[PDB]
Amino acid sequence: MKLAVVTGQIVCTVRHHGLAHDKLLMVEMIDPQGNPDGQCAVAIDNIGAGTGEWVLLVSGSSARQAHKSETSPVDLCVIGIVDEVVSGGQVIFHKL
Amino acid sequence: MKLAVVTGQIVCTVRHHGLAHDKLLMVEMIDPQGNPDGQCAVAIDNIGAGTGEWVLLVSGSVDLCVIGIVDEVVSGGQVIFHKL
Amino acid sequence: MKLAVVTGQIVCTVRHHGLAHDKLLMVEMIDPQGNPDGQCAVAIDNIGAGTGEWVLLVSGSSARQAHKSETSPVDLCVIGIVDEVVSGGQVIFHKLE
Amino acid sequence: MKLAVVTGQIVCTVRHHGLAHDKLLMVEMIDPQGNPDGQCAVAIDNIGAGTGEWVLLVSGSSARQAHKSETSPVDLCVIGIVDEVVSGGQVIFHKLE
Amino acid sequence: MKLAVVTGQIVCTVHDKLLMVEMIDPQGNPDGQCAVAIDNIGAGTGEWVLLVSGSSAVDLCVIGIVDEVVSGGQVIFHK
Amino acid sequence: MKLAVVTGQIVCTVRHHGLAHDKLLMVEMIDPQGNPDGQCAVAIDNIGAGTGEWVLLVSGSSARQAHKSETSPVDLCVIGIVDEVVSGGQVIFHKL
Repeated sequence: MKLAVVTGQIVCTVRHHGLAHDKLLMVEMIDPQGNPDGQCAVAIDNIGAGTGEWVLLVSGSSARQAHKSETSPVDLCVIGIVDEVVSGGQVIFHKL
Repeated sequence: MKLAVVTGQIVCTVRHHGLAHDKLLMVEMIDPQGNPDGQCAVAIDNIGAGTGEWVLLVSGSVDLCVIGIVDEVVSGGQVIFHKL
Repeated sequence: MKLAVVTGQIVCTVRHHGLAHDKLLMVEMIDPQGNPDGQCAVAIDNIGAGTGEWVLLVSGSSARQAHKSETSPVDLCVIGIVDEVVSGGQVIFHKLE
Repeated sequence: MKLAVVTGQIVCTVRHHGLAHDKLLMVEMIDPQGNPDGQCAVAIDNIGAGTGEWVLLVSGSSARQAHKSETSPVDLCVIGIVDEVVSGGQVIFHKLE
Repeated sequence: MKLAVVTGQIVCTVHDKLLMVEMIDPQGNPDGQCAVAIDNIGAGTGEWVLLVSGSSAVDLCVIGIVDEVVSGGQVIFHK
Repeated sequence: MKLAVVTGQIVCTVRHHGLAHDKLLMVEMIDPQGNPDGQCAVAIDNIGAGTGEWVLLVSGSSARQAHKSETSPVDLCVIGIVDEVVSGGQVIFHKL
């Protein structure tokens, strides 16, 4: 389970049918201080995550299930949309 | 397993139903000396661990999961940690 | 998943059966700058991806499932042909130019 | 498996029921020559490893089996107390120490 | 998956054999990294092979013998 | 499967029953060239390998099966003793 931000989206008209019509998002991992580093990958989305919002990514089989089932052709899937993050009793990130 | 301190939280109202009511926690690992190092991470919690508390982490599944809350730790004959 | 470019292909007349007759493509990863890295690998393709095309790759267990089942002898599979990539609010890649 | 020495204990009043009344042990790994590695961790115990003793540890899914079965959430279990170690024709450790 | 060249064999009498292989870079030359790989296809020494990781049914497993490889519209290898 | 060298032996009088009565030996991961990877560990052995001999190890859930059954508390199991290692007709290693 890792936190990251949505930096964009990929469009693949010809793609694996097991993908249905869910969106393909460009994601970038976030460091402990709430800042985008370099780790960039593509994750499937079905909860309606937009560009600029922070999310929770899952990988491996945990991703396939979190997507649709054990058939899902994915290794990285967004399982949540972060509303906010708190550290030293001080909110570092809020969804505005 | 591994020891960690709860540095923060992550609120997710919208999330996969398979996550249930478990909370998402920002944790920081503890070196064998009893001091939070720098390797941070996200852990899943369904026990109810507060901020500043010490917990026990295990790799499950969603990779880090809290299976206990730490009351105290004893190392080479010394008490390096004890819950207030 | 991760983006990559098709730099070529591989031919194996003698190969594991779980691969069927699918094509074996040479692929090089793409960094966030829209530039191909030096990271290269071979992926199984049954979508019809050609050389020069940008593709989305899945790996590990999910790669097997994407190709067929848990018996598929692969750890990299093309699950889509890329038309455009938008990142940071700007278009970094498009089928045209 | 891996060798390691017990450097202490951990007490958890609120813990996963799977752990049961088992002891939580703080352990440091040992190199192939006797010196305690830098790597460290916590492992569950069911045999009765005391502080300072050398133990053998199992990790992953096997640790679960070792503890009880695939019902427990442990990833590091003690499967034996080291009576003696002999590496390269030399005794680098003996319980009677 | 990844390209490699068979450079040895491991025997264990104490069917499926173990091969000694060396990885190939995207250029066509072995990078120098040597590893073990299970082979049930029947690959011999000197033959280029296709290796797949996490091959259960352990780590490295042969799944194809290579006849040819094309990169930038250039044949870099041919049986 | 990984190659290793038996660099020693461990004795555990008070051990886990599942471990049967098999010997516990020290092994150091090496490449098919003899070069050690620096990684060392202890594996279970029901075959009959001795100090100095090269062996083929198996880890993970496979180790349990290779040992006796699923109820086996092991993660590293020796499956064979290398009789020799050739390379273009040259014997890099030969069993005594």
